[PDB]
Amino acid sequence: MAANPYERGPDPTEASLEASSGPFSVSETSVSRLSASGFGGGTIYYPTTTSSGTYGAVAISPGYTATQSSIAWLGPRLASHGFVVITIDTNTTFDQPDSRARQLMAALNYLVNRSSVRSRIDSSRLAVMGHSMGGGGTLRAAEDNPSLKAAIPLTPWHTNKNWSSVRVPTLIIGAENDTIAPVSSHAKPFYNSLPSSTPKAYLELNGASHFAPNSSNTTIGKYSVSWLKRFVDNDTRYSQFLCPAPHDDSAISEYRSTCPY
Ligand code: NA
Ligand code: NA
Repeated sequence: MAANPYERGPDPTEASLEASSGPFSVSETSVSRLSASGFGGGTIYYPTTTSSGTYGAVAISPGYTATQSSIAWLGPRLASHGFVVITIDTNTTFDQPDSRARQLMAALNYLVNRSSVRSRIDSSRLAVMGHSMGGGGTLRAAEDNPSLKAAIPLTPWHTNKNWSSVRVPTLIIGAENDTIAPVSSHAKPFYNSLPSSTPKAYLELNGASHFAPNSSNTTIGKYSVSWLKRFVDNDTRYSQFLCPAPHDDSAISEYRSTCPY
C-alpha cells in the first residue's frame, strides 16, 4: 500500500497531464440557484469511481458579467484526475471579488454537507479556483480560510494588492498580454506579496489574453492538476512537474548545481 492514503490514479506523466482527460471517468449533477444557499447554483463534476476512496473538492468562480459557461471546461478536466469540482454561478454577475470569495466557501460548504456526492468528498481537503474577479475572490478566500489546501487564481483581478497573510499554497496564472487585469498591476503584485514561507508559484501564459482561461488550455490544465494533486492530495508524485530537476530522470540518482546559469 502507498504510504500516502490520498494518492489516486497511476503515476503521472507529462502526456497524461497534457491530455484532455485524466484516468477517471466523470459524471455530473447540478444544484439550482434556489437550492444553493449563499451562491447562484452550479454544476458538480465528480469521478464516477468511489472504490479507491474519497477525493478532495474544488470550487471554481467565474468573473465579472460571466457565468459558469466561461469556466465549464475545468470541471471535467480536473474531475477526471480525481477531484469533486463545482463550477458556480454567482448571486449576481456583477458581484465583486470579496463577495465571490464568500460564495466559493458557501459552495464548498454545500458540497461537503448537502450535495448528493458529499460521501465522495474528504471534507478536510478543499481548494478554491477562479477567473478574473473570481480569481481575486480566490485570493480573499485563501486569506480568510487558512484551512484550505490550495488556491489557484486565474488571470486574477482585485483592487487589494497585498496578500502577505495568505498561508494557503497558491498558484497564480497570469496572461502575458492581459489588458483587463494587467499582470504588472494584478497577477505579479499579488504573487510578490505572498509570503515566501508559503508554497507558491507564478505561471505566465505566453502571448495570452485575459480570456485564455475560458477555453481548453493544455498549460492551465497541466499545472492546475499538478498543483491540486501536490497540495490537496499531498501527492509528491507531482513535484516533478512543479519543480523539475534532472534527477527526475530515472538514470540520474542525484543532481546538484549552482543554477541558474
Ligand atoms: Na441561491
Ligand atoms: Na547561479
